[PDB]
Amino acid sequence: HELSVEQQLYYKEITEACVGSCEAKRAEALQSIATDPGLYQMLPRFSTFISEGVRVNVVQNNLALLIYLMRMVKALMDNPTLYLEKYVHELIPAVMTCIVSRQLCLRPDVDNHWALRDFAARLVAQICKHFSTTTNNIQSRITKTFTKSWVDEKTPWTTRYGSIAGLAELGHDVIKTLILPRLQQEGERIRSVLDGPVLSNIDRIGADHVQSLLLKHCAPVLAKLRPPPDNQDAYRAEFGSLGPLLCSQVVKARAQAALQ
Amino acid sequence: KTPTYREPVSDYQVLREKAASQRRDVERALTRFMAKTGETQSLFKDDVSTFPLIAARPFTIPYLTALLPSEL
Amino acid sequence: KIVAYELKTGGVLLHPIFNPASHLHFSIKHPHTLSWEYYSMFQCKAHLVMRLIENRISMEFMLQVFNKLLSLASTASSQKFQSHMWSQMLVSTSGFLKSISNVSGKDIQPLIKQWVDQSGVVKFYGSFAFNRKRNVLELEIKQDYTSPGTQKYVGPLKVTVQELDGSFNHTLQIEENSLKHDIPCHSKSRRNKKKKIPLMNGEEVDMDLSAMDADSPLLWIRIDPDMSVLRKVEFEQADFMWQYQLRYERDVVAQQESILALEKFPTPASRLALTDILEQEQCFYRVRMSACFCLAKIANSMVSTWTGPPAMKSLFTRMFCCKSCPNIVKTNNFMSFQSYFLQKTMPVAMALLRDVHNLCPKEVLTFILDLIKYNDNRKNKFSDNYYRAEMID
Repeated sequence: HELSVEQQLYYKEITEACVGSCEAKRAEALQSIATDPGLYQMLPRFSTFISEGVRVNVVQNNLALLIYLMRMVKALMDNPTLYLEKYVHELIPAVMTCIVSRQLCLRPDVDNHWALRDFAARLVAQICKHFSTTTNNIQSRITKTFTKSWVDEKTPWTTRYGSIAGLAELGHDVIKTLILPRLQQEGERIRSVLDGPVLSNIDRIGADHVQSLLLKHCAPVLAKLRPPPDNQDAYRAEFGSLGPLLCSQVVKARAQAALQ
Repeated sequence: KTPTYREPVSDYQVLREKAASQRRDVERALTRFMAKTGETQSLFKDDVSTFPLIAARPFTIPYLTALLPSEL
Repeated sequence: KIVAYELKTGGVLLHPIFNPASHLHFSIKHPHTLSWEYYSMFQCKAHLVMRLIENRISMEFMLQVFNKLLSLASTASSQKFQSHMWSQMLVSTSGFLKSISNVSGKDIQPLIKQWVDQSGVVKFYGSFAFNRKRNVLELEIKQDYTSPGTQKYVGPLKVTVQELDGSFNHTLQIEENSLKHDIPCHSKSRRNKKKKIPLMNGEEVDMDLSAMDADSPLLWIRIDPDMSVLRKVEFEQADFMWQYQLRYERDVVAQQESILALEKFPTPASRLALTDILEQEQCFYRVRMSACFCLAKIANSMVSTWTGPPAMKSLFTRMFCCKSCPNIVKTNNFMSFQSYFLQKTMPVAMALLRDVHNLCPKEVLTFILDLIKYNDNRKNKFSDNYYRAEMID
């Protein structure tokens, strides 16, 4: 029940290597976590450490330590020997907190909370690809939280960015049946982009980040369920920009076919 | 509606094997991590991947780390 | 140690007279010119010669000598006179011998002349023959006195013969021209009836007399058992006499010398003798630790004859492993201090096993590696550093 001194020392060295003194010891610690055979009996300690550390972001909005904890989770997932089925109920809300929380930064304007968003969204798509079973209902319960965070108004542009990022990393049919009904919401976004009374606020960078993610992920969905011509699909689309992105996506698909 | 439980492994042989192999694996992982993130020696020429040795560092007072017990 | 050093280089001379020792490359006139090995062997020989003086003049008289020296020194230590009386705190050889002669009435001047002033040890080569007609035991003891470290012994010599009627001591007078010593032997009526054979102490045991000769009653012979001279003995017994001396003797130096002499007889009866010594608690533990290495040497010499598993492995699993799992060692409990020493010395001797190809077998190496893997020390009150260090050895 209490870790032996060997694994107590291993736990201490591995956790203090992922706090940020140098990068090389961090990379060797993550390559230890990902590729060791006997790290069970230390999995509950790592899950507690990660979940409490993501909770400690509310007292200190440290983006860097959250990126380090998300790379710790991503290293824990790549271990073939240890099975995270009994401890996934702790790691799911930690990655969810890294996705849909609103202040991920200390200085909101310059910190790229945006990457800890798409990295943790890719992480939660992997955590509900490997572990979702019909007894679990992991993926349906993750889509429902993302959906009622996205459809509901009053949500900040950061948490809407996180919701759209996770929903769009889940797959193609999810963005068919969740993202595409609310494409008219882009008009409500472009209400505050092409014409804002306050330009120097922080809503504009988050809004056009949301816009760029939306049209990047909805370009292959428009390439899947439309004609090959796409003459004025952009005009038929909202703001006429999503349609230009869809034309660019069709061009990219043609280039990929030529490469094949 | 009578409940069932999971199969319990109360065997002394496999419990000794599990505790032994987990202790050996965690001490191997610890020593390879500490030899990779520090100064290293090698019995063979340019041998860091296989059998890495943590390099010998001198102490300023060696009797304190030798004679003193650490678990008490 | 001292007979090895004195036969190696010259000899240690306690009490020289001022060179007195010219066989060695330094001068013994001052302590700061002595070699360090000579200083160590000097202290070693001094305390063995004092044990010899206790053997001639009994231990209570010896402690009375020491108390007389201390009492003269402590009456001297309280005076204020500047050395009129402070030199009674300094001992000499003549004062020590005079105090010995005061308390006992015997002087030790032959023993002092032989073992102090003369710088040599003695070498004894013994061989016996039993005369069945006259029922006597004809010993033949010859000395090598022409080696560089040796000297000639002319005193008396004790010999202890264990026959079927018991253990009898005999004193032999070994003059320069002496070679054959006829001592008398007793009956063999404890082979007619099964009775117990009485030992050196008051006890008696059941012995398996199937290996003994039918015509001789004598079970073993020991030349100078009490180590009453500074000697190196080379006795030529028969192998069954060495096995009886290993099993049923009540002296640890005789069990050690029988272990040392059983390496020349690799017969399976000697393997049975050493294995019965190894299994036996109420044997002194340093005899069993020697029997491990002797059993390893004998096992190496009788390859292509050895029947079952390697030596001491089944015995290790019988003594120190679990009853339900033979290849899993028991968790470490080092509270007995004799099976701890035997447990940490048995794989070290077991690793000296060799196959017909001169390579250590993969059954003993795998056994040692499983001893290393399944080692659990979270339960004893003692540390594991010496046992793990012996595992690396």
